[PDB]
Amino acid sequence: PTEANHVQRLRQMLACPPHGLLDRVITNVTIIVLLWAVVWSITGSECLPGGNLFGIIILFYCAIIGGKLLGLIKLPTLPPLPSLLGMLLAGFLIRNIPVINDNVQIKHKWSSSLRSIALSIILVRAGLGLDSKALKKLKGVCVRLSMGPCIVEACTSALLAHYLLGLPWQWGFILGFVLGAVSPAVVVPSMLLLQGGGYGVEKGVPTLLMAAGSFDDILAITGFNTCLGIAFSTGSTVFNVLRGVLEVVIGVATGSVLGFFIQYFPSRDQDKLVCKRTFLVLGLSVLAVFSSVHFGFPGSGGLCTLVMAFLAGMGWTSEKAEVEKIIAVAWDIFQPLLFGLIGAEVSIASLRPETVGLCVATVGIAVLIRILTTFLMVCFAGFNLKEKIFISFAWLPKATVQAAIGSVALDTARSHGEKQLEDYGMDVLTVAFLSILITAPIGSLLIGLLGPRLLQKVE
Amino acid sequence: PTEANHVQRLRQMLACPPHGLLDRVITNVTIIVLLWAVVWSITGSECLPGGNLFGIIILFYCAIIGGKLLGLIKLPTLPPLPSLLGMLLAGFLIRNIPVINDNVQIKHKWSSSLRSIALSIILVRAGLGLDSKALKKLKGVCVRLSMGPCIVEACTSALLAHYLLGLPWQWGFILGFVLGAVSPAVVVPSMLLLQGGGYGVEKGVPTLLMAAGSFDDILAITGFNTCLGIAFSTGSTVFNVLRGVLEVVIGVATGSVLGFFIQYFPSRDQDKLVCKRTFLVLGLSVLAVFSSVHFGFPGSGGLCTLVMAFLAGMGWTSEKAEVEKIIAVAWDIFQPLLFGLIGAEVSIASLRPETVGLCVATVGIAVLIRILTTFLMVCFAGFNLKEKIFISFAWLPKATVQAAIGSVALDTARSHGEKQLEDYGMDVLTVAFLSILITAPIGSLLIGLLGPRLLQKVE
Repeated sequence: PTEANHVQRLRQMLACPPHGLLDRVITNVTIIVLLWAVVWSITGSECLPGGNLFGIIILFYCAIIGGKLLGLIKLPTLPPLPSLLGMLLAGFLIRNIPVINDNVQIKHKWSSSLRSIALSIILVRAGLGLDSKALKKLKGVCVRLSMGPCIVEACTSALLAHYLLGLPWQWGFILGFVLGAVSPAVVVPSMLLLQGGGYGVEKGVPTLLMAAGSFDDILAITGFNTCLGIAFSTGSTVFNVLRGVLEVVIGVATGSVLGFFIQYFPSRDQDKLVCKRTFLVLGLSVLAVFSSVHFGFPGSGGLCTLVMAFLAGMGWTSEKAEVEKIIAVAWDIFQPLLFGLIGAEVSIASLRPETVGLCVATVGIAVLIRILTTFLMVCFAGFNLKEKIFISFAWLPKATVQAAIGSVALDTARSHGEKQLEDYGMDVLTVAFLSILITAPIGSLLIGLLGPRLLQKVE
Repeated sequence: PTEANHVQRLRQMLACPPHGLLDRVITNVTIIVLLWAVVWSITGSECLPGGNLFGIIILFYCAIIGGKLLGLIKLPTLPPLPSLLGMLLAGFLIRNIPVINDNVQIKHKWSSSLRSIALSIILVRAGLGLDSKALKKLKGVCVRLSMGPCIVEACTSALLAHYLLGLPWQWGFILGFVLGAVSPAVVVPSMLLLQGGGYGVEKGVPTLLMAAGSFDDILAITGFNTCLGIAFSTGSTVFNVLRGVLEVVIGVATGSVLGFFIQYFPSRDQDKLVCKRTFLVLGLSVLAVFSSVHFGFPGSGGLCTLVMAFLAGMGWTSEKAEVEKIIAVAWDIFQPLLFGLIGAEVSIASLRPETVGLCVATVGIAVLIRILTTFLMVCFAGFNLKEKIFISFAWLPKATVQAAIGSVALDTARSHGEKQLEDYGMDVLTVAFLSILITAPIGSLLIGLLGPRLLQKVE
């Protein structure tokens, strides 16, 4: 009834022409199709509703749109909104409807490469912003944060489904590994926003927190190697452990020599010194990533990337506050494409329409297991209940590696021809896709308010 | 003998360490392989001495290197050097040695697309720098400059080889068209350097000169359509003329509507207004180019591109002096790749090792025919002998379209199966490749000195 009067009042408010912002938004929504038509003239049907690049660009577009609408018109009366949830939900819903997803068939290799490169930006962003002084005294503490809660959560889920879903004693380790991971891609943004809030950085807290997600994935994939070699009987399991350990040692060793120069002698009076260094370190990051992938040790890339980024940042300490701006303005566009690619994977009906409410428990309890074990990791270090519960709230998000190696177990079961392992694989695919959908974004939603609640800020 | 003492003296001069510039050059020569390794990890052997992208990047590298060495250590005691000559000679010499060119097999489609996009930058650079006041009174004069000398040069070569090499009366038009073209890609740089010299711009001369190379190529290709339809008996020749005329009318018509907005209401208080507008107009340029290519009217692209670039520039008149900087810093890298691509086409022995010194005359005389006909185009307009001979020296360079449609006649003769037309095609391929190798760069070499010699500059 009153909606008509409200619309008339809005039309009257727009009668005083806000032609400025209107023209801005019109130009924004009008520019879009430029590169679409460009690459269409380049390749033809590749940019049509039957083409790969068309699907890629429309995925990116619906991803950048879906994120803003999630926090555009409403707020659940206290907080703002986690746009990244909508950014990933876009690709998810595109995947859900196949009768229209049949125009978004993205090249699997290319899509995976995009997913693997998108994380490098958040990696280098984390590496530069680090501070060594506060961490140097807390090294072992952060190691405990990075190791404890995930391993205990993993074995918790392993034994939970060992009892309920019947995992053998030598195979539930796979469920452990697929549960053990971290997604700093959403964490680092929250850490930087709270750094802008100046709350935790009074102890450097946010920089210390996001620096922890380094080796948990490597332990998960090392265990994955050896557990495939044992249960899946794939090759030498002791050599699988060797493979998983060597990818740690090389990733921590080879990353140092880059800082030996870029921290010391990237000569100062170079014209585009910062403008060079930026894409230089991005190239070195993706180089480490994909060279290690080619070698078969993808975990080694992030380690060398992070240590190199921190090393140069220590040398760039003056100018590192300027290279960050280019990385920031670039990083805006690589979030939603990554989130949509992770979302555009599978649908619920293919996993199971039933037994959903009776199988989620093995991960649902593990979520809680991680929380207070994070609290326990701080044995004697000084943090009050507010600080410790804030730390506990931080280590929760896990979305990235669950998508990275989720269905690979079922794929391996198919490739090797093991029907019992194939039912195992459909189940682990189920639990893997469950371990992504809500974990990270609902965990990062709270940070923007728990910062003010538990941390302190200068006047 | 004294070379040893000279080297010892140079070593003594370097004993006082110039470590700054040395480190700069070391970093420069060291950075190179970054993207090579990146795209190698992306595609593998595509970045090896058997891959396409490898050949592309090494072409670009030898092109950027060969240009600087051409003017690095010596000067022919008066002038500086035309780097672009070396930039193109690099690709030429890579093409010449096949036993090593067999690692540089570039995708023909991709290479042609690069050659076609590289010109768009010089196009938009020409469009923005134009001034309408001086040209508005000289419109017909510039039309005469653009039409007269090339047509007379074309029919000159046509009848020359009609007599000497035996061209029929209805077929030498092909030789005319392949002789009638222009290469502003080298001209506009000279015009902008002399504008910086402030010599001709006291009458706006350099801006007026480079604006002439617009329609000569279109007339050449229209005649090409109808002459193929007549001599090569390919389709309706009257419809070939219709095709050649419609590509003029649409290219001059459709380019206006873009300026109707971008000259008037790309709202001022947009954040990246210039940073947007730049790649916006680049996209519109390449869009016109390749959409017209898809339609089959490639000449229409440059027209819409140029009129749109000038229109917005008129509106950007204040800020157009700022968008130019991004286009300038970008244009540095697209020159040498284009020049190498044009160079990497064919070798002399495949055309003819003999009859060279007895067949060049038909174009060698035509070179001179163009010169004084350019002088004659200025019927009554006021320009002294120095100004008129400067104008005559300007219209000379022709390198682009000769490479664009040179061998296409021989290819057509092969496709249609006409052996007499195939010998015709090897001969026109010969004369086409002759009409590129020295024409433009030796013609632009002189401008940097003829400016001071014939033009005037403020104190």
